[PDB]
Amino acid sequence: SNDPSGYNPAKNNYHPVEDACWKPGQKVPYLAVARTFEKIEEVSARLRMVETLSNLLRSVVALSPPDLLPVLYLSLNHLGPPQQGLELGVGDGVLLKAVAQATGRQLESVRAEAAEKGDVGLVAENSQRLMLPPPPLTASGVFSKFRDIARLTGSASTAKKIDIIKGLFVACRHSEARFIARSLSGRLRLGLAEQSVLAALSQAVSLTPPGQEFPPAMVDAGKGKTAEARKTWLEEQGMILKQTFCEVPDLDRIIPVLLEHGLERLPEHCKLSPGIPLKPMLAHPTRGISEVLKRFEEAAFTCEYKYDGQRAQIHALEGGEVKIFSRNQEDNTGKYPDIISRIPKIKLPSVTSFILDTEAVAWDREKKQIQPFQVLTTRKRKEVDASEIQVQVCLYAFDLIYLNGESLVREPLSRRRQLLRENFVETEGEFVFATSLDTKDIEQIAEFLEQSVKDSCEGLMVKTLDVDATYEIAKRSHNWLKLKKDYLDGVGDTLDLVVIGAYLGRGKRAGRYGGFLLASYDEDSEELQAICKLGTGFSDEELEEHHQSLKALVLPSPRPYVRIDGAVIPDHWLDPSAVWEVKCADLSLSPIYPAARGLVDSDKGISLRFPRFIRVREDKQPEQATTSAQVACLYRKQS
DNA sequence: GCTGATGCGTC
DNA sequence: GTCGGAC
DNA sequence: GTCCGACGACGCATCAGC
Ligand SMILES: *OP(=O)(O)OC[C@H]1O[C@@H](n2cnc3c(N)ncnc32)[C@H](O)[C@@H]1O
Ligand SMILES: [Mg+2]
Repeated sequence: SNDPSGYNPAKNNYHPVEDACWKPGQKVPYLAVARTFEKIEEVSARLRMVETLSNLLRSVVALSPPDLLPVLYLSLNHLGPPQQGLELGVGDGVLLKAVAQATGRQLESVRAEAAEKGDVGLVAENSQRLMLPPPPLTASGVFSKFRDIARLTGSASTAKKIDIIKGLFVACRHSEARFIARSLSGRLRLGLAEQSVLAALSQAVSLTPPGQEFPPAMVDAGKGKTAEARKTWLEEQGMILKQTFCEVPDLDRIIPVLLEHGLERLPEHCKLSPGIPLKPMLAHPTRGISEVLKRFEEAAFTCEYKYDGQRAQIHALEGGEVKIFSRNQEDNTGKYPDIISRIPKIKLPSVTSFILDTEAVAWDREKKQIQPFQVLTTRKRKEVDASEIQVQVCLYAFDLIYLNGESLVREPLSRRRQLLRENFVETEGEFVFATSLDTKDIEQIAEFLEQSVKDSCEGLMVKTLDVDATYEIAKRSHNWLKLKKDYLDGVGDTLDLVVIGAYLGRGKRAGRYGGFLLASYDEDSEELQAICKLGTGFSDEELEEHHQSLKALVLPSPRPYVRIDGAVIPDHWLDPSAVWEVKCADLSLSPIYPAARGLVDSDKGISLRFPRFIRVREDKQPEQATTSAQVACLYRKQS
């Protein structure tokens, strides 16, 4: 067969057998994957990306089915099922050390180029071999080497990781090192992620079904259909995969089934079950009540307090075992021994199994009061012993996904909410149903929004009760709406802050500034104090304007009246002059930023939660910026 | 062991 | 988490 | 709307230099 360096999964009339660059039953070469990533990287149309990846996957299914699973994980840049918690434990620092060693270059040269180009991969492949090349990299080989890195732990493990990473680079050719480096830095940058990979996979197994005797008699099913019939058929097949995956987002479970039994029978084998994390329902932001009403204008809906904690998806298995997962399917069971011990107390005796959607919120037992998110994050994370817990939590339950052996994902929220209230028991400061309001009246919603904040919440979640009110993520992942005071114009906490530094952009921001350092004005000491960084809220056009206008203000050394304490040192110091209007959701007590240090806390300054750029204040000099005393005042009225 | 840095998670 | 670009 | 990847604060757990 042809050399993988000429593989072209973007060609017209791609034939899964004739246009593959490996022989049947052979390991998929990693360069075939890298070539597919190149062709994905080169386009902006996502559906073209899907087709290109689909072509590779069709060849994998037709020629080397054992390599489908590693190829898929490589395309997602995942190490495996998220609940198993494999982590590379490799930062850009370590990665740049491996690159500098492999390329025979000095480290600072490598670091400077990586900062300039905003991509470690561009440094790895653009940099006299006394040794003949090692065996070519394979898709399954590379994937297992990533997992080897992830399993290395303990003192001296970074040295062993560098050894593995160097061995990969020495074996790379053409564009492989580019995507090895990008995978290790956690920034594959394809423009193609989970939904595109699902679409490519369902299309692949539909056009080129697995399990065929080789050579496969059916390599492009549905070519003879009308465009509309073909499109409808692929959507239906796509929905089978998506709905299975949202209930069982674990390719270790789905792929063996898919290859052995096929896509049509997949839902019979992979089913939602307690102990298997599933995808949570998400929410779209809204600009105000009017947008909520428009989006739900044909459906009765309920409003619920949006509690400020961490999502906890609680699984009670038949027999008594309890599992708790985060919103990203991480295993949090070892984090909440206290919650596990109180499960028997939240449910009626008749409840044998369930899956609950809850928010875990820090709770002050002496004051009987919700505590801020920053208190909740001080809980320990791994293998916590119940007696050691110092920050108690209260569960605010808002949905019920599974009850007594029966999935409720296809039931309307009216029924799910009714079953939650009927089968579970509230205990103040331990397990409580989310406060809710059923109405369409603007004024009642506005007052309820105001009350939620008074009762220590972020705002409101809005959910339809009967129309399109299911828990089917595959039909719409953002089926709920969120309404926060800081989404409203002319409302929320707005600050005028001084730009004192800029950071070189990465990825989509390469070649300009991707972020900025902002500061408030400390009247008392006559100093500007870093308060937060800022990297969102500007259009691409606005960001070009900033790059041009700020370029003229770059300083070699920091000004003596600018204090940053623990903040990341800017790549470019800027003459303090530009004043920007900046919005945030809350002010936080910061362990690094000096703004307003000593005005609220002896040792801590203040930063901004969810800061975003709004507009330039061309009418403002730096002396007219928000003062540090004003920052302290804003923080204090948060209560 | 001591110290500071930092990867990855939560939002 | 927020946000804007591509479709 | 959907999908994606730029970017934010911040804290536990754990890394290396010494
Ligand atoms: O900001 P966001 O899109 O992540 O908001 C969604 C998150 O909000 C939390 N939350 C708190 N209270 C609720 C209720 N009542 N219903 C749904 N979600 C709620 C969740 O943790 C969710 O991830
Ligand atoms: Mg993880």
